[PDB]
Amino acid sequence: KEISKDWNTVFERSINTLFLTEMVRGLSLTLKYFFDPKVTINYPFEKGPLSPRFRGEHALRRYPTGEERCIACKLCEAVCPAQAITIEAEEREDGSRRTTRYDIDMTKCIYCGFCQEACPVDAIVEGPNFEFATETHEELLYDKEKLLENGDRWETEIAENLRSESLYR
Amino acid sequence: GATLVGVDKFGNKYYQKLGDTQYGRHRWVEYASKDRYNASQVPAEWHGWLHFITDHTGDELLS
Amino acid sequence: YIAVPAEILGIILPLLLGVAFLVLAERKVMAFVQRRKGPDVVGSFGLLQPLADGLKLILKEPISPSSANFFLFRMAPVATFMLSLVAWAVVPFDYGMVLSDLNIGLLYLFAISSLGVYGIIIAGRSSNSKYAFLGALRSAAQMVSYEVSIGLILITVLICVGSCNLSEIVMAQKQIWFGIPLFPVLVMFFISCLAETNRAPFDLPEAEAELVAGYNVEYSSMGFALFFLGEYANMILMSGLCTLFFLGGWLPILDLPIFKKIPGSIWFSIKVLFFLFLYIWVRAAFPRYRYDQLMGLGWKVFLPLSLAWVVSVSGLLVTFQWLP
Amino acid sequence: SKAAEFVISKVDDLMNWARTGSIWPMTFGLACCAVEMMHTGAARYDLDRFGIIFRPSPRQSDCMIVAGTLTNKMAPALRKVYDQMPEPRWVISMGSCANGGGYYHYSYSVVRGCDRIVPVDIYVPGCPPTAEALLYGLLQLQKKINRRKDFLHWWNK
Amino acid sequence: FLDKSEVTDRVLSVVKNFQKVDPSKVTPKANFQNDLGLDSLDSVEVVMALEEEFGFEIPDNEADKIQSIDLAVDFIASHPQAK
Amino acid sequence: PLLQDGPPPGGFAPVRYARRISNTGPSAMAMFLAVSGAFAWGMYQVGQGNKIRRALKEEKYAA
Amino acid sequence: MDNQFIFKYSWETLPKKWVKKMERSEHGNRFDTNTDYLFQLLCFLKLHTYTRVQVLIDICGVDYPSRKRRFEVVYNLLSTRYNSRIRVQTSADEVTRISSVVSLFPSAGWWEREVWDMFGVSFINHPDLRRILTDYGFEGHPLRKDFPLSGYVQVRYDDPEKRVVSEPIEMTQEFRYFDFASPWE
Amino acid sequence: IGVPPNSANLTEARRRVFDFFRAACRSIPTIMDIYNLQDVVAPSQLRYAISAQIRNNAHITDPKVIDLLIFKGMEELTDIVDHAKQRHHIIGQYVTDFLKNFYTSNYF
Amino acid sequence: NFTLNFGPQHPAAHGVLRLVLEMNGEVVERAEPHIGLLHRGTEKLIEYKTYLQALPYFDRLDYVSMMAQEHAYSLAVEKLLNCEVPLRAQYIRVLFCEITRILNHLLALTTHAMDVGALTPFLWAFEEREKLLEFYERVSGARMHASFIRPGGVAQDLPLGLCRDIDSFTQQFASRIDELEEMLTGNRIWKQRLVDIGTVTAQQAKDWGFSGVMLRGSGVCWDLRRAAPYDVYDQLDFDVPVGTRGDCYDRYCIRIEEMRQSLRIIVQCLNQMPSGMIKADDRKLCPPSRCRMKLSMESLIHHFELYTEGFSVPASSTYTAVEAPKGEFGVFLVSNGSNRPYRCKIRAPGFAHSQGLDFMSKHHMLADVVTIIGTQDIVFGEVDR
Ligand SMILES: CCCCCCCCCCCCCCCCCCCC(=O)O[C@H](COC(=O)CCCCCCCCCCCCCC)COP(=O)(O)OCCN
Ligand SMILES: CCCCCCCCCCCC(=O)SCCNC(=O)CCNC(=O)[C@H](O)C(C)(C)COP(=O)(O)O
Ligand code: SF4
Ligand code: SF4
Ligand code: SF4
Repeated sequence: KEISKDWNTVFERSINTLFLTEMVRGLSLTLKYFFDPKVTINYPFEKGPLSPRFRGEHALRRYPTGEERCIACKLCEAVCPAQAITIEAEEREDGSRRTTRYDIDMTKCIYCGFCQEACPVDAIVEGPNFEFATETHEELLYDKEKLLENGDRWETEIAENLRSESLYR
Repeated sequence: GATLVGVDKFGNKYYQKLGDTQYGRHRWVEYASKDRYNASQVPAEWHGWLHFITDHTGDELLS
Repeated sequence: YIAVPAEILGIILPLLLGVAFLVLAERKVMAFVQRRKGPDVVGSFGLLQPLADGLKLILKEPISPSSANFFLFRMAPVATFMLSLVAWAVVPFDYGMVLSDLNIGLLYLFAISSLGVYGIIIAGRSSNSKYAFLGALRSAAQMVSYEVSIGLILITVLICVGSCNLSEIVMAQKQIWFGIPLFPVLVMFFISCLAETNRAPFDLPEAEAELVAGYNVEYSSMGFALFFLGEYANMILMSGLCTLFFLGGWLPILDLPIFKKIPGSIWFSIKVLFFLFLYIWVRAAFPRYRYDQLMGLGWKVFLPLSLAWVVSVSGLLVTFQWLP
Repeated sequence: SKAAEFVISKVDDLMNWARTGSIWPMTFGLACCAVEMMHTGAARYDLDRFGIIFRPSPRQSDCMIVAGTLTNKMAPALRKVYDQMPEPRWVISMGSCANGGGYYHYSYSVVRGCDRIVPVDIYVPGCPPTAEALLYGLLQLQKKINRRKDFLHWWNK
Repeated sequence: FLDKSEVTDRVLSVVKNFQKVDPSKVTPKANFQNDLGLDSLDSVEVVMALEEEFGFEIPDNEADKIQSIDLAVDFIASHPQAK
Repeated sequence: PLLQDGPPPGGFAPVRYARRISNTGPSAMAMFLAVSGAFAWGMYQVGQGNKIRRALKEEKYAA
Repeated sequence: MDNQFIFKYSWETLPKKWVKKMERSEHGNRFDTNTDYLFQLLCFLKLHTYTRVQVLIDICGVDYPSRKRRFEVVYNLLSTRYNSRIRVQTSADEVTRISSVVSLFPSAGWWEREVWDMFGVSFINHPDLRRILTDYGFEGHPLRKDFPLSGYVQVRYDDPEKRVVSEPIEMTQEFRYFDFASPWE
Repeated sequence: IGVPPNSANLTEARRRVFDFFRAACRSIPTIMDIYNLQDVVAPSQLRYAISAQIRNNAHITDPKVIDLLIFKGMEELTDIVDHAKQRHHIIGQYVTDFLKNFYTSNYF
Repeated sequence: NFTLNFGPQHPAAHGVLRLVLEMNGEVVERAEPHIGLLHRGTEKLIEYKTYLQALPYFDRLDYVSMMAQEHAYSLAVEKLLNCEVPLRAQYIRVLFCEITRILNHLLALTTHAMDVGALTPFLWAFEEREKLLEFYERVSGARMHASFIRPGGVAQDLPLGLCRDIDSFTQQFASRIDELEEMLTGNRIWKQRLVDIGTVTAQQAKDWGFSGVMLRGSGVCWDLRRAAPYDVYDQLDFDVPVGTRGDCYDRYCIRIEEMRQSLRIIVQCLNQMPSGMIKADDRKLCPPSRCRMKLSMESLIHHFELYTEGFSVPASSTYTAVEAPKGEFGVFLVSNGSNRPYRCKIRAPGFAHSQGLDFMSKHHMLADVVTIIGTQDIVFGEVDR
């Protein structure tokens, strides 16, 4: 028998449930945030914060001399959980072990970074780009020339990201 | 405009405002063009600065 | 006698554009309450957004098979829209800023509001669906139920002024608004107008009507939009009724003979937009209210209490000989 | 007919502006990409700023966002809902699972891409795509809508 | 009840569409699985056709009681629902 | 790298988690009195205004 | 109660014919019983005072395509009162029906339905036993070791008939199986 | 109701076969008028189709295999009864050579 | 009686929800959910991939508590491998599990409020949720599907400035919780839309396997991190809230209290976190440092042999369970002895909760079904594996 039978407290409760005190108290809280500064950002001009460890566009780095870092070790293809990386290799007449077909299906890719952390030569990385939005499906099948173009475009920033977090791991 | 931080070879200019304790309106871009600007014109050097990845301005990142 | 149609168009067209900008204000204010910006990209401050919405709605294929007698479905929007407009022909904006000067003009408003129930009923029935019609019927029952509270509160107001004429009601508020003494009555009238337009926490009837069905009926492209336009026009009308009755219709709020530059036509509009802001605030400050307890509330906390307020006002006025 | 060509150009520009400034996407999120697309509509990366508001029904929605894995049991429903949409009828394939297979891509009950059920116009890749990535994809869709001389094509035909 | 003529006609006419029967073999007394060489599935098929031309049904316990024309058509002629 | 992330010396500042209640607004019979007195005074004012309006109408009729 | 205490008491208290095989370890106490004594053993473990197993965690299933009893359904149980976890498992077959436990734990209905969906092990007197996970018209039981990973049928949209249709599978790129297993292991 | 336990002998298996076939027939008109098909196919030929499908597995000897086949039969029937199978799935599902194979492919 | 069906496309029903229910005109008599619309087929796919390649499947199961499932999988692998974990790794794993608990509780509460009709707390909770999604985006790459927790320790060390920012967030998170609670607990509409709805008794919850908040709502003080504390939880002090009568409102109050307890635990982990290595020195399931694989032959050999073959778990079979925010999340590994799992059944807490919808929605009204859906916090990634 839940009881609140007291002369003074019955008046106090019967007023709160009659003049909407709870409703007014929950109503005046929104008005506090009405005049407060907003938390949104205009996306095209202002970008949201990121991290040096961000996982975005795949890129194929190359040595400062100009020779590509990829040595067709095929660790990235073997570790890739989504099985998105396909590699074909042969020995050039220079005798160097290099790739001829290194294509990533970015529609199968899950952006996990397993491929990036499996390279023994830091050949492939995940750059900070996250703005693919291609209009065609087969444009999303990167084919070792898109990889190298991304590597050339983002090299000055991929190198900074790698050297900043090289102390980790 | 509290501060203007550098420019770009494409013409888009980069600004910066410093808050006190809460995030918001820290750094943004004024794109040079107007034909919908493709939302992607920041180069690699200035891409890290804009997204708070690195504290380097981007002109310093070129050197 | 050929001057009337100019006045009719001058009352109609600003109402439609005000409905559009009221939708924009709804979006913008709900955005600001939730620490957002809302439509900002289009236009300057989102001011061109309703125009883009209208041109987008027009430039779409109309889904109009109507799967029925082809007549009753196209007359319901017409009926609700004409009613929600004709209710505006009696509002005394400032002094001569009134289209019609009905010597009753209040029982007329009650009748027009009560007649605005058939539109949704025949919309639900004509829309051949086993749940859309039922939801429309529950909404009609809700409006019908809160009509009696609206009427009792109107009687409470009418006792003090002594005449039905709307212009005389504002004229009688030179001393005080009628909102200071009848503040509980003002709250009751606001809640009743809020619950009678399905524009409130008192909303669930139609909310579940789309959740369980998805409006898989004959949904015309913008023929359906006349219901939405009429509902928002009713919003504006019942926002203005509160500032006609309980607030000063056009009289200055708290004013010395100093701020006399401004006219009375904007003293009305500022209160109307304040009540509209309160509408949006209440919507984006409270959770929805179930229909099980909607009917019980509307029948057991408003009819007896409004009747008691009628009785108390009448008894107090009679005792001290304070009648008009 | 060069005198009218200005009129057709202005009409086309107005129509494209109307269709771009007000897009009402229909949320079809059914996996973890729906959470990211929900963050996109949240306070930070406001979609409502760009005139984008989600609709609960397909009968009044401009475009459709397919966000999440599309299994075999859901593909008929996706196609049926896509059929009940007006003429413009754009489709955005958010997330890696929606725009071709995904992390699974090898399953008895996974459709290898929503483009095998509905025609997709913009592919937004990522697992899951960032809210900025979805905003960039929607901006790309807006740019695609601008390249529509629909009145001019009707005139020339 | 029902006259023997109509029920006999209806039971000896529908029996001619089983892709194996012969006109010279069908008669008011020609056992299904013995005289006709009918299959058990074919037998339940025939009693099924007896209950398919009309809305009545023969219950489970009355299915394999009599797989012959004589008492089956007697049951048909003693069915109140049939006409 | 001998520079692991961790709390500063002396630990972090103490925090609250116990649902502080602001308890804002008028309490008890304050609102009831403020409403009843307003109602009585407003009714008296309404009676006075009705008397004034009656005088105005009767002088209009006397004209 | 202590894990070894459950071991000793249950082994002593239980009827001897019920438990064919039983195991004690840190991983978990296991009671491998026959296919027909499963219902009785579960009923005993549910109602006994010292061993009050009130909640059934899940009904698992493991396919061993190298033994006569190919499948093996595993019943994970939990005793909330005594804070213990017991595991009962039996052996099944492609055609052998195993008694259900929906009468004891009503939550087991969906797990039994999904076990039937994945492994094709029927359950006796199970109300409304039908496929729960795979789509409508599915052929084959996916979780068997026989079922190919990519399945047998595809799904696409065909324009001549305005509906979504099914075809035998045609993979654009085959699943590349990498054999990393090495000797000296 | 619940799943039947098993069949010890082949007589019970034949009884269950007959019961399943009878139930499938008593369910033949509802699937005729739920998929909106009246003149395209007469109800008669579906009976022959079901009979042929049942007679297909005539060489089965194990009662357990018969029981599980019959259970799959009820599962398919119940799936068809509900408005769950895709449109006209049932009608599509229920309806020398050496040189011919050689001219097409090596795998015949 | 008619039997209409659900399937709304707006995120009210969390999407991908098909509900065929029979009503008596106004009152529902039996609701039969039709799950399977999101059966990707993870259980069959796990068997085909190494113990490391299968970790990100566990991010995609319950995608509001991503690090909670990774915790269960890592604990299962460690229990099968008998691998010790350094204290720093345990502390950071506990910290991120508590962050997942906060995220999941916030999302559940505000989707439930959106279903009821309240709109404002949703946006406030997401502007809060971003401040932890960026914490996730800092330690690892992705904001949502962070493969941070590996079987050995964690993936990689915390950044230098993470602890200060986490403490700064926890300074005001309590006030933010109070602000959100101001509009719901005291509100009278919230009580009338939740009180006496979906009552479950403790015996009946035990019968239907309602481990989680749905169990503690019924008055059972059953917490998996108190009954069977796995990582460093004995050192941390926190209280387990228990409801008095469980009906859609004591569950909400319990979720509020669990958010506050998670905040307390996060503060304790921040204050008590030690320094040391993050990955075990076994080097059979942990890769060498990038500076060591390029200098030492053995380190490069180990890197090569574990990033392709992976570690081989000895042949056994275990069941592990952790207190996921939804409830008892259990992973049952059967190890063949090779480098690939033989069978990995996943005990999703949402399965039993969605099963128990039929009796919870008995003799209720239609508007008292969306509140039942919201109050149990079901996501169909885990329900349909
Ligand atoms: C400044 C200008 C502002 C202009 C606008 C006016 C202010 C509007 C503010 C509105 C803000 C709240 C809006 C919320 C809308 C939905 C709220 C409805 C909730 C509700 O109906 O509660 C009922 C009480 O309400 C009520 O009773 C309300 C009527 C108030 C009654 C009068 C209270 C004091 C009476 C003293 C009289 C003094 C004079 C005597 C001579 C009973 O709620 P319940 O369901 O819990 O009840 C259990 C019975 N089943
Ligand atoms: C729309 C339709 C819905 C349902 C569609 C279902 C379609 C497939 C139906 C199920 C298919 C099966 O195999 S399920 C039923 C499977 N059962 C058997 O095959 C029994 C083996 N045959 C025998 O026992 C005898 O030879 C017998 C032939 C019976 C009689 O011949 P006799 O008396 O001389 O002996
Ligand atoms: S792991 Fe790196 S170096 Fe080796 S094949 Fe892949 S991209 Fe080339
Ligand atoms: S990010 Fe993961 S899924 Fe994508 S290519 Fe690299 S390893 Fe493969
Ligand atoms: S793309 Fe990634 S996050 Fe999106 S639905 Fe597929 S697995 Fe989930």
